[PDB]
Amino acid sequence: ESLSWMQTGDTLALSGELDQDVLLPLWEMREEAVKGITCIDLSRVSRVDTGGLALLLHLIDLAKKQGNNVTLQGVNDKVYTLAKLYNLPADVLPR
Amino acid sequence: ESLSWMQTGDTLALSGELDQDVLLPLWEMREEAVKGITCIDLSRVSRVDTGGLALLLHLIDLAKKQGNNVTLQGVNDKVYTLAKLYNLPADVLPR
Amino acid sequence: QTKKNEIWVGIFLLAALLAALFVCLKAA
Amino acid sequence: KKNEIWVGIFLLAALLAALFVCLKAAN
Amino acid sequence: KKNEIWVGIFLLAALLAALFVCLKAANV
Amino acid sequence: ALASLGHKGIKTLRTFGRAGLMLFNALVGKPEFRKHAPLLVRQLYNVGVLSMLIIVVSGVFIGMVLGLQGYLVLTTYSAETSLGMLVALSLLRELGPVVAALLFAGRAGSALTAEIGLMRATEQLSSMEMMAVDPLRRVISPRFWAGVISLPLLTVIFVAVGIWGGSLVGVSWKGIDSGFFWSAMQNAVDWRMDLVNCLIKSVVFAITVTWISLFNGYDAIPTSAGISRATTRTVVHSSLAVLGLDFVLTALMFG
Amino acid sequence: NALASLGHKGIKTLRTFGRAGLMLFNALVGKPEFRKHAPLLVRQLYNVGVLSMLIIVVSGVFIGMVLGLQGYLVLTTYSAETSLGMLVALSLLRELGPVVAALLFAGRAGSALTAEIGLMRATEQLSSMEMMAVDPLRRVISPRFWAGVISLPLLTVIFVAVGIWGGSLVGVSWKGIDSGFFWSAMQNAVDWRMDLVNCLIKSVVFAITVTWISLFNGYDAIPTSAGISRATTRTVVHSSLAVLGLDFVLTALMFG
Amino acid sequence: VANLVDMRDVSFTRGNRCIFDNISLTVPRGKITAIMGPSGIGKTTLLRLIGGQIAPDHGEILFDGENIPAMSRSRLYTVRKRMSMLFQSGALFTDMNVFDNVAYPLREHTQLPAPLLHSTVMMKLEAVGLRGAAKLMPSELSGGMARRAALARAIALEPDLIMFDEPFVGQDPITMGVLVKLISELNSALGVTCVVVSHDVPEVLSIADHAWILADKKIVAHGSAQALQANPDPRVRQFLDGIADGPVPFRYPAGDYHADLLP
Amino acid sequence: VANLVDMRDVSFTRGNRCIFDNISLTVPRGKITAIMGPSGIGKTTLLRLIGGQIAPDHGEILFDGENIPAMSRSRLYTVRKRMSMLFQSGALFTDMNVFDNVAYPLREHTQLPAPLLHSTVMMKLEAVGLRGAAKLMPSELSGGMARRAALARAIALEPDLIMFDEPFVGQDPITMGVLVKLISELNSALGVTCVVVSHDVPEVLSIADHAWILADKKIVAHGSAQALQANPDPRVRQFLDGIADGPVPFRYPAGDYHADLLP
Repeated sequence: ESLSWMQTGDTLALSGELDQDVLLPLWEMREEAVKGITCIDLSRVSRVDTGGLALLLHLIDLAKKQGNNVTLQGVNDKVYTLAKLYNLPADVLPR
Repeated sequence: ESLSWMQTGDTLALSGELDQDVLLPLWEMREEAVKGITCIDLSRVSRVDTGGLALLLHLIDLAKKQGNNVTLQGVNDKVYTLAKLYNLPADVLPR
Repeated sequence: QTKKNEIWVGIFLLAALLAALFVCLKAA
Repeated sequence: KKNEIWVGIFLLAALLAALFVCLKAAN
Repeated sequence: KKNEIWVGIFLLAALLAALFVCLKAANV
Repeated sequence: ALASLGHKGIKTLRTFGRAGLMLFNALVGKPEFRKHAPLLVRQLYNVGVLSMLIIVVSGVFIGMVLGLQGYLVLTTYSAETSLGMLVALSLLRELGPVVAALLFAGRAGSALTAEIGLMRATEQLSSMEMMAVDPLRRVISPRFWAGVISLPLLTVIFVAVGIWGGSLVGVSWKGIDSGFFWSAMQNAVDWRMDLVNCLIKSVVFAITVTWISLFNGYDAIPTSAGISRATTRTVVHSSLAVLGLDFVLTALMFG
Repeated sequence: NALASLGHKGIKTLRTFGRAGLMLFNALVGKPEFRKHAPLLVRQLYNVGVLSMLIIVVSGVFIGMVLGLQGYLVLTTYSAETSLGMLVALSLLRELGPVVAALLFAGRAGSALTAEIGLMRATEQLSSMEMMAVDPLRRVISPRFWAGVISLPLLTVIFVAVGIWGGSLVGVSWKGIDSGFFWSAMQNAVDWRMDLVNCLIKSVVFAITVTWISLFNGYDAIPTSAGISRATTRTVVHSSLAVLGLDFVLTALMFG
Repeated sequence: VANLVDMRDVSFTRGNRCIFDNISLTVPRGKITAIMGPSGIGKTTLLRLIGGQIAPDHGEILFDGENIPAMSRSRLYTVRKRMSMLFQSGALFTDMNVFDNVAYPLREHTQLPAPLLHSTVMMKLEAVGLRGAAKLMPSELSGGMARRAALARAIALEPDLIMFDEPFVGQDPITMGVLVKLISELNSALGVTCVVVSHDVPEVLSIADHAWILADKKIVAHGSAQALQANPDPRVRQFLDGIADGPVPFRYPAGDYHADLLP
Repeated sequence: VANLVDMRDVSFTRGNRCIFDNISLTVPRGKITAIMGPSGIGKTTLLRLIGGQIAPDHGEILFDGENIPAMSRSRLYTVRKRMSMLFQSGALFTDMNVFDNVAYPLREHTQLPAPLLHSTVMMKLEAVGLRGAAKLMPSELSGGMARRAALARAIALEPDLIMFDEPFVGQDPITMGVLVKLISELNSALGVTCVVVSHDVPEVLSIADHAWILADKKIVAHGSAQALQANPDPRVRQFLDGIADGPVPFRYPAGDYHADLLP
């Protein structure tokens, strides 16, 4: 029941769960939280519901709008099956 | 397209078809047409619809109310299957 | 459930007649 | 139907009393 | 369709003509 | 503006045409009334008898309100003995027929539309057509004649009850002399022509109200939402038609 | 037979009154009552008020005309035809205005609300709203109730101010009364604050009663399509009876 | 003739929406003839066309060799004593009990004495199986008992074409079995010609002798039950097995995804 | 706990009619659980009991170990964010398009920024398959698309118990297949716990993991799909195959025959 991001250079890393209650603390300052990164870590994230996927897609889009092509890392396979349920193309959510 | 009954002693015999248009000429005088009979012939009857079965049941009942137990004769098997559709007991329509 | 309708329509017509008589007798 | 009939008779008596109270106005 | 429209025009014409002869019998 | 205004105009003309066609096809017939008595009696029960309590209870109250508002005006000119004339004329001329028509459109003018729309929803009209029974002659004309026969009677009841309510207020409560009230009322205004005019405008209101009701119930979209849009339309259009026809008939029959 | 039937009907009427009271009470107790409810109340003012405006305007015109005719014919026998404006204005501001506005509002908008809520209850929209923790009494009953209460007095004001103009059309323009006498006689002599305030008071009472009866009958109807059409008629009937009864009571209280 | 009803190039459109586009089907005499298809396609209008309640735009509807839309009104009302619809809502008259509903056609068209009429109505109510409910109002009936009473009414005048209108829609397997047994044994005993317009394939194809799968405003395939349970066509096979995705798009036409996802 | 919903000796009667008489069923967590039975038995009340909309007369309804009828109103409204019904009529709000209907629970309970909310609603509408109809009013929708949009709405707040209320009733096999695929893949991906109260046996038993056949006001049998397709009991077997005549009388209770035939 906590969300805390700590980018180590160009590798943003999220922590704790990720759902509708804690989306705001990261969405308020999404830009500086995504500036100059190429690897969005998710290994330290336990649960990702639909709102978490929406935030992840918006972060990936905001990073793609800065040139650096984004690569995800440590993504739980539950996120992958829950995203394939929504039929997300490989363009918006790079596997 | 005609109904004409001619009882030969105690054996009533019907003729022609038997349906809703020609039920009245026999129902008007059902009593004298059934008085003192024990065998209702039907071999000279081509088609018998539901109204014909109703008239036959009422005639058999009126004859049973005079003692003489009624026996049908020359009954077309189509009458029998169309009566078994309506699930008529052997009490009212003696086979 | 039909003699009910008959007697009620009769009562309604009788009430209409009594009303018409009341008016036409307080009319002249 | 006992309490129902009692309530009905009480309502009839109350309606009669209301008619009598309206009769306290005039006639 | 055409017959319905024609009956409608005729009925509206008859209604407005009745109302017109009425109002001409009303003002004067 | 003109893009949709002409479409609306032709749609309204087609609606009037459908209404006229329904009426003409439901009224022409010689064997109409006989063998239909068990239908017309039931319809007189549904339309008339069930719509009698509202008429009586509203006539009492309108008579009382007329009595109060006429006494408070006539007591200034020492003419409170003409309260009977005032109440009787205001009921026999405008209030009686118009209010009876409005309450009839409310209670029995919407019930007919709802009933016929529901009969069209469960496909009872099509099922009646499938067995060679013309519905316009079997289900429309009994209701039409029930309404036409039943409104001018509810109007007479409404009048003869409002007059009595005005008598309650004026004679009993306020204290006017009953002799002056009734005698003043009967000789001065209750001529045959006032009653005849009341009945004439009541019959016209009956015709228009029951026609609008039957048509809106017969032309409604069968869905359970199109029926409720037809009951409200029935009430609205019938109130508007009643008031307009009332103004016209007043301008005709009273100079 | 009478004792059992009368007792059962009395108990059923007591139960209906209790359920209506509970519905209104639970619908009219809340903190966010008017904030965050602006679009709801605006849409409900449109469905109840604006759509029920053409009938009110036209009926006002026609009743003003009928009053003008039937007042001219009465006053012309005493040469008091110049008091026709006073007569029309007072008859509208006292009885015809509020009562007829309430009757037409219960017919047009009092039945639409009942039908709409009954249909909302038939399609299980109210149960589907309760199932997502959104109190329907606070979401669909309160906006419609406040829309009706806010929208009937305005319709009554429009109805009056239009019937007065219709009476002027009949008396001044057609019958030929002096316009100056008409207006001046009417304005100076009788339209004081008390005549108006009473019109608004009885209009607000009629609003409360009509919209409450309509909402309750729409909220208590049997969900079937034959229970809705049976609740619309009950709405119209009960609303007309309540309007006329409360009108008699309010007249007896405020005038004599 | 062997084709009791014989449509030929009939096309019907309401508004601007082409409901039927040049369809033509033949109903053999004495055999059940299903007309299946997707729901919402308006396949119940196909019965109102045979009933003459609405007229088509082209084509002809030959009933026993007699073109129906060209007939007059009296001739139509005379022919309609041979047809009988069965609407899915029963279409029972709510102001009279089941007995009066069943007796309405007899009491209207035939001159039968009251005892004979009562006996006939009781016989038919027993044939369907609702004789015990001969005094219940239509409101007190269930959803399947209403259709059974309406079927008892439909066989009153001894017709020769009973056009069923989705009789199995929304009912447990018990009532479906009861209805399919009734339809089968009525087609067997009375020799009537049924036309079952439904979309409950596993139950409808249990009786039908020549089905007509109707999709895409026209007729896609037709044949016996076996000739349909083995027809290798994408649309027909999808409709028959209930395959979710196929020639009918499982996904509503949407278009792009990124613009809707990231506006 | 493994039983998400756990009824125990619950009995509910309206009027004087005993609807349920001492029934007790357990809904496992993460698995579909059908509740079948004859139509008109009122088996949809079994869902309103779990939803707390109506209170039973005896017994207890344990939701995740918490007795529901004993809870307060605020606690009930807090728990109801975990359940989600799906009424057979869709129950869509007719005064707003599909997008607003799906966004209503999100826009009501969660504080999501407008872009995130739009993205989430579009994702869910794509999951169901109605993303192309995100602008249509509920009246412009078909009969199955309405239920699909209502299902998209039911999964908005990420619940853990979706109580379906006869989703397959009266629909062609195409829409039945679409709905059963959606239900199966939602139970698979999201891990929600479905409770399908229906009476369309051949489609319901295709997904259900532990069915509960409910007849005669009580529970007659229960088990897996195989344990029901092989249970030798007259009532259960009649209901499963759709046998017309059996322990449920095909003929309405009538009595004598001669007195009705010859009065």
